[PDB]
Amino acid sequence: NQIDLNVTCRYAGVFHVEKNGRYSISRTEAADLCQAFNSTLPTMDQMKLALSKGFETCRYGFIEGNVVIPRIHPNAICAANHTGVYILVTSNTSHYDTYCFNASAPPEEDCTSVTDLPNSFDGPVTITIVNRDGTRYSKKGEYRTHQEDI
Ligand SMILES: CC(=O)Nc1cccc(F)c1C(=O)O
Repeated sequence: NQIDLNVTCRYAGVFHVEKNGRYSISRTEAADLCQAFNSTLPTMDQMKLALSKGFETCRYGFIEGNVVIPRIHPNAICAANHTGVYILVTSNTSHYDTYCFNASAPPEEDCTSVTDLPNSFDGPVTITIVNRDGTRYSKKGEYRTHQEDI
């Protein structure tokens, strides 16, 4: 019973979380997952400010109200060469990665590693936070409050 959570740098408190190396998070799960990091789904304004500080990914993830990819450099295989906060318009499917916003994070680029999952609750899952530099933090618990996400 294991969950891998790959996390990024935080940019103005915003970060990306990919679960189990594939698009696998529902919108309900995403809010619960961010809550475990004492975070919330970013607003579009928080995500735009993160982008301006250097945040970009090549993965769709939830924010409040939409599924987006923040892009700085045009790349043909990331949001069809678009820049800015690219908003997913048409998709058949519901599972993506998520973005989270931690208001207590530093104001600009924070590329230190994540070393805690501070607000997960008691549970049976071994949750491992995987940083881009490979460093890991694991803890037994749960963060999913909706049974349909389990
Ligand atoms: C203060 C701070 O940087 N908090 C965090 C940001 C992102 C993810 C996290 F788990 C945390 C934390 O509080 O450990």
